[PDB]
Amino acid sequence: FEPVVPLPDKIEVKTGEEDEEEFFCNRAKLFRFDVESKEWKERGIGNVKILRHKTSGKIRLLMRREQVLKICANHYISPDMKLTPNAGSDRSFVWHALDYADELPKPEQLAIRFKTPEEAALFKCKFEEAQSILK
Amino acid sequence: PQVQFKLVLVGDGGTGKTTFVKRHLTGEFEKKYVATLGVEVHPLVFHTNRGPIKFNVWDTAGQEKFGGLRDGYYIQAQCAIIMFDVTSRVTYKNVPNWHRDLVRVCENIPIVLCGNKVDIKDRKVKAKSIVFHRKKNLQYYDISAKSNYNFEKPFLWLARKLIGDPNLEFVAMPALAPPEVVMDPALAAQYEHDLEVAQTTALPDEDDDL
Ligand SMILES: Nc1nc2c(ncn2[C@@H]2O[C@H](COP(=O)(O)OP(=O)(O)NP(=O)(O)O)[C@@H](O)[C@H]2O)c(=O)[nH]1
Ligand SMILES: [Mg+2]
Repeated sequence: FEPVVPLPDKIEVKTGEEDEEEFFCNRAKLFRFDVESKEWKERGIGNVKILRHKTSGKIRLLMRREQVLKICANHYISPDMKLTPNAGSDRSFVWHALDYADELPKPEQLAIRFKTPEEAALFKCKFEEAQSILK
Repeated sequence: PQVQFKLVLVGDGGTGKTTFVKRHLTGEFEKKYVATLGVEVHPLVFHTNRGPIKFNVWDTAGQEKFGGLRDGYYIQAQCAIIMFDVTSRVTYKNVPNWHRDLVRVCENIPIVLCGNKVDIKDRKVKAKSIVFHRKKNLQYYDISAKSNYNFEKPFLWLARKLIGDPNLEFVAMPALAPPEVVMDPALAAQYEHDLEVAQTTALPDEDDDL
């Protein structure tokens, strides 16, 4: 098969995290609430991270899907956010965020679940530690 | 300007074409059977070591009633995916028909054959039985829109043929800086209401995916 478009140049591959340091990194499953259908819809499975920029001090939550490595959550952590358990669960949390996963600002109700309650508790710990030093 | 490719997704009804597209689009897994009416065009963007590439996926309907519209769908098509279901022998039996009608209109476009639903134990179409890719020098992949098994390889193979780079790599999507938070009071109540409904609704069943 012959190419259809001209060969685009190679780019300098960057993750976008080079100037940030990880406060937290752990595998999780993400959900997004569809208020039209009133049902939770799987949003992505992979590593959720809490990242602090090394100069500005701004902290964000970032998550990537496995395999595709596409972004399923990207938003700055604000002091108004509150991680709330879902249905009396000790392994999952719900919160609201202005997400940028699709590179469009979308207000979303998100839920994140971890394999164990210890992982979930560490996430809440670091998520709220970040809320205390937000810049 | 940007790199765009028209991809036509074809196959018998119930093979999971739409579920496959939505899994890439949003990460959701639709369990319901909502047959496509005609065609729906969805853009899927992948990030490569040569920049982003967009597949305008024409998710066509497998129902026969739309057979007369397919030549119009296939106009200007640069690549295709032929989908069948490994739990339905008849869906594989029809693969030659989808390929015949495609190549009549398109002739020499890169085409990938996908056997979907390999997550289901009771597999009916064994790898031994699948010989049509060797017959028409197509690329084949076992896939599962549910477990995501190989579900990105069709786009990677097609992107390599269309770009002409056999070693094109799908790389991590650059994580651009997100918007700043204004914390405005007015819009808060609407989100608080939407958040209570979400908190009350239980999450999907715990799976062994994690
Ligand atoms: N177990 C399993 N089920 C799947 C998979 N992909 C799709 N399904 C299921 O198969 C059913 C039909 O999927 P759908 O995408 O609507 O099929 P389609 O090929 O688009 N049909 P149509 O041509 O009529 O539009 C849905 O219930 C969906 O959940 C898969 O990989 N595994
Ligand atoms: Mg469909």
